[PDB]
Amino acid sequence: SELLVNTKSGKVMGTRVPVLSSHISAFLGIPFAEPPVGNMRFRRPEPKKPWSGVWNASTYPNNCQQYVDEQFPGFSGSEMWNPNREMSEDCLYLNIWVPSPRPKSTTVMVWIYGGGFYSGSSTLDVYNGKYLAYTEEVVLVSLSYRVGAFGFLALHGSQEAPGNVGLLDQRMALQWVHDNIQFFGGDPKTVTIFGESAGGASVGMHILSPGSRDLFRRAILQSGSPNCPWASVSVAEGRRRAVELGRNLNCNLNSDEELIHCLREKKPQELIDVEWNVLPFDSIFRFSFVPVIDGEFFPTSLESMLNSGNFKKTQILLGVNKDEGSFFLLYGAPGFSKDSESKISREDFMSGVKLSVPHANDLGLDAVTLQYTDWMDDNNGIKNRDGLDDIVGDHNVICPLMHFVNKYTKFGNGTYLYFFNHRASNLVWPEWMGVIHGYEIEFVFGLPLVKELNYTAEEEALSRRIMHYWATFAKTGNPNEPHSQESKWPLFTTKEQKFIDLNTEPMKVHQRLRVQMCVFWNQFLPKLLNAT
Amino acid sequence: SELLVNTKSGKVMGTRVPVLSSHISAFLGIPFAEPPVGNMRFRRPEPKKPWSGVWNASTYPNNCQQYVDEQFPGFSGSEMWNPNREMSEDCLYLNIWVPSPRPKSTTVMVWIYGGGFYSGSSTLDVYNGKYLAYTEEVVLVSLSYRVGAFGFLALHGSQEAPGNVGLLDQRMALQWVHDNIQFFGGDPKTVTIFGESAGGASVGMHILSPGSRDLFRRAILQSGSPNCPWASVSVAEGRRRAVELGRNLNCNLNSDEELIHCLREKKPQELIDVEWNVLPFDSIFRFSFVPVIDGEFFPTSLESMLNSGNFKKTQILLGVNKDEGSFFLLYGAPGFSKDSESKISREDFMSGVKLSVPHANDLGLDAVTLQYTDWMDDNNGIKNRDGLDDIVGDHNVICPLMHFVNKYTKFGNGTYLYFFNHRASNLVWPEWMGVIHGYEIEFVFGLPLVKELNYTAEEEALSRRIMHYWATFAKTGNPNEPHSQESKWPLFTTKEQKFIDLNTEPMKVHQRLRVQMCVFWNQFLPKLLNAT
Repeated sequence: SELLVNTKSGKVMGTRVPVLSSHISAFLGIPFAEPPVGNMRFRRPEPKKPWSGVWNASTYPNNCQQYVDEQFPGFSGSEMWNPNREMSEDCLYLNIWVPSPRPKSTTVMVWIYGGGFYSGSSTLDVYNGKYLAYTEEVVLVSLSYRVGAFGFLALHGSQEAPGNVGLLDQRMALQWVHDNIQFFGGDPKTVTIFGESAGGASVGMHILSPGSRDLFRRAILQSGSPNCPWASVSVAEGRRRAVELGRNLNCNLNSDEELIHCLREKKPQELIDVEWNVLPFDSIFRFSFVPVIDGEFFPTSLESMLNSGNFKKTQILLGVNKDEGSFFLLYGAPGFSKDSESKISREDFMSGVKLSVPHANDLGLDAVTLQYTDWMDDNNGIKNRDGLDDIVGDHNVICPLMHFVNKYTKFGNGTYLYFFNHRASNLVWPEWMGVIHGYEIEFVFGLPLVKELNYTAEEEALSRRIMHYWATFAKTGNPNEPHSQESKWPLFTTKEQKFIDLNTEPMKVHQRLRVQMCVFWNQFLPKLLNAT
Repeated sequence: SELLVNTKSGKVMGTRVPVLSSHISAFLGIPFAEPPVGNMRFRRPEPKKPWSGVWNASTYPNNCQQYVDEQFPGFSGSEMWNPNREMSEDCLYLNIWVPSPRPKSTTVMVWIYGGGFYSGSSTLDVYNGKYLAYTEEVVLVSLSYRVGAFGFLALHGSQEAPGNVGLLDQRMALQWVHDNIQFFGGDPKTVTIFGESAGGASVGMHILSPGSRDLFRRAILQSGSPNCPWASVSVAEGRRRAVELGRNLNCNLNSDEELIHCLREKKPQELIDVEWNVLPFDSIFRFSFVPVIDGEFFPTSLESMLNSGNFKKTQILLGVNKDEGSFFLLYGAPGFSKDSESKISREDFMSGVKLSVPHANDLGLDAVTLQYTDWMDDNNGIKNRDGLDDIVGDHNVICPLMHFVNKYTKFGNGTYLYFFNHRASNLVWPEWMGVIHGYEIEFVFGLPLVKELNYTAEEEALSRRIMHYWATFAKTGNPNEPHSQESKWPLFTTKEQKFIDLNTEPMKVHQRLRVQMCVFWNQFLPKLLNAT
C-alpha cells in the first residue's frame, strides 16, 4: 500500500490528501524522540524507541508548550501564527508530504519553523507542505522542536539543563530523515534544510555546528542568520536568566540541582507566565531563552567560526523582507497602532531607538539617531515611523544576514541572495507595516495557488517562480533551470555582490544590499560601543 | 581743498583717483599706531603721536612682515594674494576712499582682510575700495594689522607678548575711525565692519570682546566665524608654540624674558622661516599663531559667551562659499594637483581625512569617513575628491559658522544669511576646485564692473546686487530696499532658518544650510571625541 511505510523505527500509516484537484500522501505526527516529560524536561532528547504494529500518522501531532499571542483576539493576522492544536510537552514529531505515485529517490526539503525560539508549530496552515510537494515533486518534511525555557534553559556545567536542547531536537529530526527518508522515496544525500526567522537562524547554526554538518546537503535561510543579536546569549547570561526564572517562581536557588528540580515540578503554563520577566533590558525584538554559545554545539564564538571558515561549505540561498521590523514595533513601541497610520513624534522616535538598541550607551543611541534622521524634516511623522522601522529591521535582520553572507561566500561553493519586496494584496495588517516579517512564507508554500484564499493572478505567478527557485535549488544547488530562457538569478560573489528583488515585476539585479547601513551596524557601532 | 583733511592726529593730503570713468578721493597709508619695531615687537600697539605739517597719503603703505606663498611662481591665481608692497614691521596704516563731492555724514564700511592670521594686506588689487565707495556712495576704510608671530605670539602672564596684539591693532584702527571718520564725511555712529576668512573671524571676535563692542554698529562676516577650529588656541597651546618657536631658533628658554628678548633680536624673515614648524599635528587648514582665549580680550571661553548672550546685539549679515576647502587640499593633501582632475583613491581619501581632523582618535576618523563615503561607489575618484572637499569646508568653515549664526540669532536684532555658489567665468584655478575660498570678495568690491577684467554681463549684474545688499545693509541693518519690487532676502530666524543662494540665477530661498553635516560636526563628533 502506498500509504504504508516501513521505517527503521517501525511501520507507519499515512493518509491521502487532496491538493489542487489531485492527491498526495501525507504522514503526519511521526515521532522522532521520546516524549521529553517529567525528569526529561530541559534534558537532551533521546531517540524514539522502535514500536511494533502500525503507527497512525493521519493527523497532526500536538504543538509544543508555548506563549500564546493574545494582543488581538480573533484577528486572523496574528492568530494564524498561534498553535492550532492542543499544546503538550509531548511534542517531538515530524510531518512528511510525499508525491503520488511515490518517488524512488527524489529531492528532500526539511522546513524548520520560526518564532523567536519561544513559539512556533509545524502544523500552521501557512506551513502545509502539500502544495509544494505536489507542485515541485519533492518530499517535504517539517519537524518540531522545543521552544522557550523548555528548549533553551541553560545552566552550563550541568547535564540536567545543558542548553541548546531545542537545537538537538532539530538535529535529531534531521538524523531520522537521514536514516529513514529513503523509505518515503526521498534521497538522503540531497536534503535541503530551510527556515524563516529563528528557523533561518537555526539553519545557519547547523551549518556552523560540527555535529550537524553531515546531516544535510544544502540550506536556505529566510530573514534570519546565526549571528543575529537576538539568536544567542553567553553561558553567563544564560545562567543569569535561568536563575531569575527560578526567582519569579520562588525556587530554592542554592544549587543548579535545587533550581532545576523546582522547575521540573512546575506546570508548563507556570514557567510561561513569567518567561518574559527575565530579559535584561526594556527592549524590542529580544527573547528570553535562546541558543547559547556553550563550547559544545558551537565550538567557539560565532564570529571566529565565520572568520576561520569553520563551517559546512556548500551552496546557500538566502534573503530578507523589505520591512522586517514593523511587527515588533506594533507590539512593543509607544506610538504604533494597528488601526492608525502611526505617525511618530520626535519623542517616540528616540524612545523607540532606546528600545531597539537596548545594549547601547548614550553616545551609541545618538549615533543611531543621527544615522536615521533627516534633519531637514525632523518632525515628519511618516519619516520617523519608517526610520524606526528600518532601524529595527537593519539591526536585527538585514545587517546581520549581510555580515553572514559576506563571511560565508568567502569559503562557500555558491551563494544566491534575494530581497522580497512585494506586499500581498490580501494582507489584513495596516499599510504602514509594508512587506511584513514572515509573509514571504505563504509564497514559498504556494498558498497563492488556491483560489479561495483570494490572491491575484500575478501573485500566483510569483508563487510558482519562488517555489521553482527553492525547489530547483534544493535539487541542483542553483535556483536556475539549466537551459531556461527566463531571467537568470545571478550568483552572489565577494566582488560584485549581486542580488535580485522578488516581486511581481520583471526581475532586476542589484548590488550591495543596504551597504550604507550594514557598514554602520557591522563595523562602526560595534567599535563605538567597545571603545566607549 | 577736497583732498586736504584735518584729523585729530594732524593734517592729511590725499589723492584723486579715476574709477568707472569718474573720480573719487583716496587717502592711502594713514598711520593709526606707532611703528611696532624693536622693543615694541610682540607688544600691544600704542596710539600714533600727532604730527605737524601735512601727511602725504597718496600712496599705499608697506605690508606687514609675512610668509609668502611660492607654491606657484608667476601664477596670478595665487600671487594676487601675496603682498604687493615692500614688507616691513612698520605696517600699521589704514586706507580711505571718499566719494566726490565729499559727503557730510554718510555710511562707513571698514574692511578687515583675511589670510589665516598669518598673511594678508590691505593693498591687494581685489581690495581696492574705490569701486564700492563710488558705486554705493559710502566711505570705505581698509585697515591693517600684524600677522604671524608678530601679531599673535602668546606668552600669557607677561606684558611683553600678551597675545592677541594683532586684534588690538584692528581695534585701534577702529578707534581712529570712531574718532576721526567724521572729518572725511563719514558717520561714526554708522560703521559696519566686514571681513573674509580670518577677517570674518576677527569681525566676530570684536562682536564678542567687551573692549571692541562700542566701536561699530553692524557687522558682515564672510566665510569665517570666531569659533572656527583654526581661529584660536588655549593659553597653554599658545605658550607651547611660542617656546617651540624659540627652540627652532636656538633661543635661551629659561624664562619668558630670556625667550622674548632672543626673539626680538631676530630678523623678521628668521621667525617666518620656521613659523610652520610649531604646529602640533600633521594637518591641513591650521595655522601657527592665532588669537588665544586669554581672559582679557575674551572674558571666558567662546562657547559660554555664545550661550550666555555675552556679546554685542545688533544686525549681522553672513554666509559661506560652496567649496571652502579645495584650496587647502590643493596645497596640502596627497593626490590633489593644480593641473589634473585630482581623482582620489580610497588610500588618499582616508589619508586626507587624517589631515583634516588632526585632533581625532581612530574612532573619530572612522565616524567622519562613514559620514562622507558612499559605500555603493566607494572607489569613485570624483566622489572621494568632492567628499574630501566637503569635509574640509564643513568642519572648518560652514558648520562652525552655522553654530555661530544659530547661537547669535537667539539674542541679536536681525540676521541675514547667504550661500555663494557662483563660479566666476574667468577663474584661473582648475574646475574641480569649484566656488573657491575667497572668490566672492571680487564681487563685493565690484571688480566685475571693469570691462578689462573680462567678466560676463550676468557677473557684472551680480556684483551690483551684492554691493547694493552689503551697502544697503550697512546703512539700514537690512539688505533690502524699503519699497523695492525686487526679490526679498528673507530674515534668518531661529524657527525657519531661511537663507538665499547668491549667483546669477533668479533668487531662491532655502532652509537649514547643510544641517545634516552641521549636526554631525557640532553635536555628535565633539561628544564622541569627549567620551572616547
